[PDB]
Parts: sequence; C-alpha cells; structure tokens
Amino acid sequence: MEDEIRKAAEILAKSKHAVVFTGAGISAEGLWRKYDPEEVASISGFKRNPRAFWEFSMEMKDKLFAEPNPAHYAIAELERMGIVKAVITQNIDMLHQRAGSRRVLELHGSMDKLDCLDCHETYDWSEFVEDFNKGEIPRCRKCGSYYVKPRVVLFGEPLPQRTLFEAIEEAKHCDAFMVVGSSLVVYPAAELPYIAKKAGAKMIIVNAEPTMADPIFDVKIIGKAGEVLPKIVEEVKRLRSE
Amino acid sequence: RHKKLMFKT
Ligand SMILES: [Zn+2]
Repeated sequence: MEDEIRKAAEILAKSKHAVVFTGAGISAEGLWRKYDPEEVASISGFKRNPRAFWEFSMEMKDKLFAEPNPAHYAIAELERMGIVKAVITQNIDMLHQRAGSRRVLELHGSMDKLDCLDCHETYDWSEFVEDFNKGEIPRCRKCGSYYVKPRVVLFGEPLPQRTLFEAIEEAKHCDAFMVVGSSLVVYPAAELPYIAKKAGAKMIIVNAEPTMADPIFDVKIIGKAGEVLPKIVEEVKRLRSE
Repeated sequence: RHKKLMFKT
C-alpha cells in the first residue's frame, strides 16, 4: 500500500473538491450472528418486535459507545486543510462530527433523536442512554409504548430525501471521491461512488476487503482505515509544504 | 421512495 497510499495522497493533494464516503468498516471490528440486522433492524421487524431491535443495539453497545479513531481525525484534518469538502456516511454514531468534521451528510440518520411511534412523543438520545446502559429497554415515558424508534434508517425504510439530494450533488460535483470502510453492499448508498465515477471524479477506496465495485477505482487499498488514513494525510501534508 | 436494502453480488 506504500505506492497506493502515495498515489492516493497525490490525487487528494491536487483535487479541488474531494468527498469522503464511509461505512461500518471505518472502525476495525455460533458462526452466524444471533441478531440478524436485516431482520431485527428492519422496519417490519421493529413494528412487530421493537424489543428485539433494542436487545440487538445493546449487544452492539461497544460500537454504539465507540469514540473517534484515527481515521475520523484524519478525515477531519483533510477538511480543515480544505481538501475534503464533504463526508457522506452510512454511519449513525456521529463520530465524524465528534472528531471535528463539519459537513457530514448522514444518509441513514443518527441515534441523536427518537420518536414514540404510538403517541408521537419525540426524545433526545440523552434521555434513554442511561437506561440503555444498564440493560433497560427504552420505553415511552408518556404512553408506555415499546415502539420508541430512533431516527435512523432501518432496512426497508426510505432514506431522508434532504440528505440524499445533497449527497448526490456532492458526488455529481466532486473531483475526487474516496470510499473508506464500506463494503458497498448497502443501497442506495452504494450507488454514490458510481455517480461520482460517472462524473469523472478520481476514485479511491480503502477497505479491509475487496468489493464488487473495485474495478472502477483508480487507486485501491486493502487495510484498516484507522491505520491507512493517517498515513495518507501525512503524505498529503508533505505535498502542501514548502 | 428509496428504501434501504442490502445486496451482495
Ligand atoms: Zn408514546
């Protein structure tokens, strides 16, 4: 990746409007999973078994309570340098903002806000996180319903149109598009790199494993984001020195 | 109208 990292840094260095696209892989992490996200984290599943969704979240607490890693800081640095103008993410933990990124387009929402499906009461995550931490499943303090849904896009749910539009435009007008930690198997998000490819942007991908979209990237890197990204950023700094 | 789905080739 020595050569690739250098090449990736060279593209970003010259770009005028780079966009980053991140997935679950940005964070390094029986055989089959006890909780199948396509079921417990699907809208049909939630409208039928809300508690299953929360039990699943609790099992993923370490990831939900994870803090920014070097990849998030590297990405925030690239924006600060004016090289990265937008970060499109499928993630819902707000780690990009928590790391310093400003223009973050959350394709799938975030845990920040929640609504009771039955009485429509809205809540802030801060109102349930302490219960959630001790294994208590959030329940509406108004009507007692277990249908307390966070404003995150579940499988089978339409993505927020406002965010989707801006993400599409960023892809349509960027001159460099870098995928970080995304296996690109979640749609419609997975279509954004292709829109950028169609736009003529230079393509870069950093992922632990190869993807079916790999063929369209100008530079491909296999590895952990948290280890790869800072390396790139450091090579970008040198390209912007005296 | 774009619903979230997962698909692997
Ligand atoms: Zn309620």
